[PDB]
Amino acid sequence: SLMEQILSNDNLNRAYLQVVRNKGAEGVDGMKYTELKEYLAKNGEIIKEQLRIRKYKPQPVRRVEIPKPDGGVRNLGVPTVTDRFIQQAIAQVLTPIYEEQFHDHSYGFRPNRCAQQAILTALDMMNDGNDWIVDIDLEKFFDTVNHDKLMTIIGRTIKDGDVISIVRKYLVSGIMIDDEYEDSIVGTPQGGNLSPLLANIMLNELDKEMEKRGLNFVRYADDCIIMVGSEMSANRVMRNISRFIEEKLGLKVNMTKSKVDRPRGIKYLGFGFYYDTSAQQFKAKPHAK
Amino acid sequence: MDTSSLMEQILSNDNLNRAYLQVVRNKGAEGVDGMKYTELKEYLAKNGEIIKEQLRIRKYKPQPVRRVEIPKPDGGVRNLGVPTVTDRFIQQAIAQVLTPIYEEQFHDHSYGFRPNRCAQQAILTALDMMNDGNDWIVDIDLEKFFDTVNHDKLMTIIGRTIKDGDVISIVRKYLVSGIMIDDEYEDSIVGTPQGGNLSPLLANIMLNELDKEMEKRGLNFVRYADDCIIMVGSEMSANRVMRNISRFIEEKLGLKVNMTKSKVDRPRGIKYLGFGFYYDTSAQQFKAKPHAK
Ligand SMILES: [K+]
Ligand SMILES: [K+]
Repeated sequence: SLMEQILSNDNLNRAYLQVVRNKGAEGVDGMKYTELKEYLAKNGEIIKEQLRIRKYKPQPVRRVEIPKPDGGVRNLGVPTVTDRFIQQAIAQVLTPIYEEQFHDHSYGFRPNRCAQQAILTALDMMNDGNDWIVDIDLEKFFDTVNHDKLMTIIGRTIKDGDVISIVRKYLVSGIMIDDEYEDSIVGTPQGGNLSPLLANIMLNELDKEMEKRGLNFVRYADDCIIMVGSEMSANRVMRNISRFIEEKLGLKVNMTKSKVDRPRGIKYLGFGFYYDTSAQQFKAKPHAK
Repeated sequence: MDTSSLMEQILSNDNLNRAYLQVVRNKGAEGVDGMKYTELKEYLAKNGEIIKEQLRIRKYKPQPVRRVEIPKPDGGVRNLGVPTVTDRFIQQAIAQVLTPIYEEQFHDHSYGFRPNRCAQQAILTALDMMNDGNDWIVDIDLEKFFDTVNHDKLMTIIGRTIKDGDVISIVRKYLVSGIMIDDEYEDSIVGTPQGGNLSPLLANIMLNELDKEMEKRGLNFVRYADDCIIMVGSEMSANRVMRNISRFIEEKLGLKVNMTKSKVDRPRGIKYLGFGFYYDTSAQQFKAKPHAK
């Protein structure tokens, strides 16, 4: 089934070209993206054999700390360029499968989708009267997700045990989500060939629960806002959805950072919101950083 | 639909109800007649059939747009041309029929004022081009489209597809009325533009001629309304593209290049759709983020 699709010459050549295009910092092995071509010419068949027999061992991600202007630090986990290549090859096959399942109001790390589309959808909801915002803050997905629960969800769709095996090994390696979009940055995420898709597979369960409740929401990776018509309803939604996230998905809601507010109080994907009194419409613009 | 008999599609109950709903959803400031968007429904109950019949015989008279000055969030003033709500309604009714026709003609690297497209998509496509080595940027600055477009040239282009003379007639009257493009995207703003039910589509119909020419020449570009950047691999090639494409825009489309603001530059010198570009030292890549305003 899927492993041979992932390892096909066609898919691997596409993954190689993408990873070279994406460049990026070296992982723990010190290998630069400019060395991948020659490395694969020598070792590509060995690597394919190891993957086929479940003996390929991903390298741990390299932890990189980047200063944020507000005095915080952004954490990045950089896979080796070989692992970015394999992750890309996996994602190229898994992405079309899951695109058929995903909700139209999920916008993070998906083909032809971006943060601005989430903003515009949320604005339309706000301007329809749903201007009480439920802003649920989750602890970092890959710091808190239970690997068994995630792999079980993935297993509902993906029956190839060889693919299951290697995806689990990448979770263990420390793959994570580059959150630079929170600073309004646009561009290729570092270390994100596969981890954002895996987060979306899990969080698609939240999308389905919110759709079952008839809620108006947008989501970008693990950052969701829900648009509601009244404070009382927003408080109920906050309580019910936070309970679902913790009990069903096994994720962790930071209740202190989560809040109900009006749009002026919301910071989302680098944007803030304001009421344009000429247009008589909420609009959005980059918030101060 | 039949492109020779579109006026009755524009005036159909279904199309007009949709246009009414969208104009009310867009809200907006009043035009020169002082009519609020909440007053449109009662006005159309009395005058809707009158307006339809006037349009059928080319006797409907658009009102001039209202010049409205509003603050920009970060300082300074934005000038808008606000049609009356009746004219926003008719403009929307026309655009609802013309948009699906032209969406099938448009280039995938045109992103301004189109359904499900946005500025960030143009930025992402441009970054991919820059990171593939095309980091000499041709930045042609055009004077405001509706201040400079030749009405006959624009109607000629539209008439290649739209054969309904009654639709041609009303679109031309809307040009004279002063419809324009809300430029708040230049300030990184996301939201409903004012006065833009029809004007941005008309600009895209014209500028689609430029897109086809650039594609014929194999150029890497993105465009958002009348703001286009072209990604080239060398300074020499950029200067050549600048010369050739500026000539095409002025000679074939009749638009106006601003000499002093057009330039060839590297990504760090480009301001586009509210974004600047920078070289991320860790990623060894160009990325974008909002520029200082
Ligand atoms: K949130
Ligand atoms: K330009």
